[PDB]
Amino acid sequence: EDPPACGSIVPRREWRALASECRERLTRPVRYVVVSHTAGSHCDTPASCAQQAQNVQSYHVRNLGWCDVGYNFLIGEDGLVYEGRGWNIKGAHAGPTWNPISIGISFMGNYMNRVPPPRALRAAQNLLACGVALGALRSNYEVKGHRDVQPTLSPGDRLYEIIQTWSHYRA
Amino acid sequence: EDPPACGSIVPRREWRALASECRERLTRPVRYVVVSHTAGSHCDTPASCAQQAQNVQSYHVRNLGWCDVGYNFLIGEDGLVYEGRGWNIKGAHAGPTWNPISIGISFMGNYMNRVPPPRALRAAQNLLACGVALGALRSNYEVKGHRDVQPTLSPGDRLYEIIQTWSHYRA
Amino acid sequence: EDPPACGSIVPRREWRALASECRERLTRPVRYVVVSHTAGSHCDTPASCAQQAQNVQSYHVRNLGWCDVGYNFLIGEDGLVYEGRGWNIKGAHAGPTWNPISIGISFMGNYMNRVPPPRALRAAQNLLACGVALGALRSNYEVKGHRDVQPTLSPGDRLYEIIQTWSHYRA
Amino acid sequence: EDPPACGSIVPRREWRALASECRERLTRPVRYVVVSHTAGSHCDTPASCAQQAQNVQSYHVRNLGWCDVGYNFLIGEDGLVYEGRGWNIKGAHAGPTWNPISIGISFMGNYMNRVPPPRALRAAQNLLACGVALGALRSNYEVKGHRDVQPTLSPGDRLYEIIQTWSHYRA
Repeated sequence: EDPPACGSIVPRREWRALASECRERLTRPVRYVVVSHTAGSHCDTPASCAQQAQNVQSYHVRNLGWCDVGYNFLIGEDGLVYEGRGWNIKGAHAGPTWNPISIGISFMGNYMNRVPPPRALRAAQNLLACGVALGALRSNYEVKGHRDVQPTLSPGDRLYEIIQTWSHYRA
Repeated sequence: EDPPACGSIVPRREWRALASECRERLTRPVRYVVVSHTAGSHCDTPASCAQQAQNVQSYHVRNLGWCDVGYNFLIGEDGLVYEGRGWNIKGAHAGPTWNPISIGISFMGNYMNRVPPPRALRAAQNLLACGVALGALRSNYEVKGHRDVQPTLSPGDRLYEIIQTWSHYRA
Repeated sequence: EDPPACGSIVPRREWRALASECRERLTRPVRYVVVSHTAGSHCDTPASCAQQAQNVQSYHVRNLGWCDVGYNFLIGEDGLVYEGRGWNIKGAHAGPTWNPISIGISFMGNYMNRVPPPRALRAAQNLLACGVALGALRSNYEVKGHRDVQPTLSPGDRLYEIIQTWSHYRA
Repeated sequence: EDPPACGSIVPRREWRALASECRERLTRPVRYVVVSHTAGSHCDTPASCAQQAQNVQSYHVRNLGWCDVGYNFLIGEDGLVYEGRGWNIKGAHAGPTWNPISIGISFMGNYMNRVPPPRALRAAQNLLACGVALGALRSNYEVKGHRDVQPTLSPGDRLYEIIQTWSHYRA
């Protein structure tokens, strides 16, 4: 089996992440990717973004009692991918119907009136292409916006427009 | 346009780079990758690193006279790769013996008494692997240290020690 | 609110199918029905027709990597109806435009030089009445030929001839 | 060596095509090429083919109400390449997933039990060289059978067996 030095993700340890108690796997290859946002403080530095991730995982563990941060991955306006649950474990990011079959990634911000910087869309887009290459994702994987699978605004109105334009995007 | 660009590289125009005037082309697949260190000021933020890449090109274009920034790629401590001359255009980073057979990648800063963060060591690593997929780099690519090819202290005592522990590092 | 009862359909489990990974839904009542043929070999027994169904689903999920068999239902020469993606989940049988607004039933076999046996027709025709009886289909639904909506020989010459004589068919 | 380097193609005006109303463009260099086969009747005189290609266009534009013939290029047995949607306009020949990332070439006629003549095959392979040479095709582009991305017999058993021998074919 083949494993291609792919991507650059800030590992848990690095953004100071807690230990995951999360133990439910996803069958490879996941067919869906659901893009969302934290609707909270946005960070533009590697340091402040590490903090932002820590803040999201915290609010998810200490307050929602989830086994870990909800998302499989997080994306910084700093232009970095943040390791959340990962490619192999189940996320708690979008309904029991969708969590067992999708990869949830969410830009750390509020994109109702703002747009994620170009560097962050590249992070995301690559993080994804990786997954395919790594075989975690199907090559014909489908990208959906949070609001396409739950009654919400996530991934924010502006980011949502942006992801419509993606080739792997399915309504 | 697809997705972006493996290695999530920051395009020239994104760091407000003056257009290159370079024409000499590299004969891919390239064999060498010469790691250096700008020798100048170090930045730790996307914004502060675009200003730094823009600064180096300056010295290379306005002052030294070259058609563009020396190195093919610059790596920021912001953990983001900045595209200089890219994968095809010959570099002006490691002399006339080496410039036509290697990718010159420079770390933004003086790595004599400190070392670049993992986030950049990561970014760099990816870049090379992304280079292989692109076919610009022959996968049995050897990685040399600036000081290994031309009398100089670059890429810094403490950076240089790291480079040697790289699987593809040779001398 | 009735109950008709007209589901003389072989359930996925009976023809032992892989689980559908498809989740996209058709709004009911659906207005159009598109008849296609598998173009494949023909089966004339619940035992083979069950095999056939496994195989068709197999060609779509394994070699094409599709969420699940393309059709919503499949007619066999065994005179039975096999449940494809059913009445509610949108199929992948007639392209981007008709898929979201039509049920696609498909005959298992190749009708360029054959007509499906009377019972295959009966199974089909009644299947629709059934779909109108539950309200899946609109009481005044229009029937198209696979080749009528997209370039193909489907549903085969002889069978095409027949469905044009059909009541609900439309130019 | 020298741009055109290639292409002996019958333009539209020549075979009297209708004006293309299509606008959705393709991104070069294109990575994939899907090989199809009209499956209708075959030709073999610049006159019978110029006629042939037109019937086909008519059909896709009239009966299915499209912008312009589905294919990008059609291959006659006269040994000529009839210009379809071209190298830059997205085709309508392989489903939502591959149309915007592939170029569709179709052999005029049905090749299930028969194979196109030496010349037919040269025109097409030549056409592909042409494509790479003009930068319309990624240099190490891949070739897919139609039945390899869509549920179909296209491009016939014999033609398929043949394209499965090519240097650019991928499972």
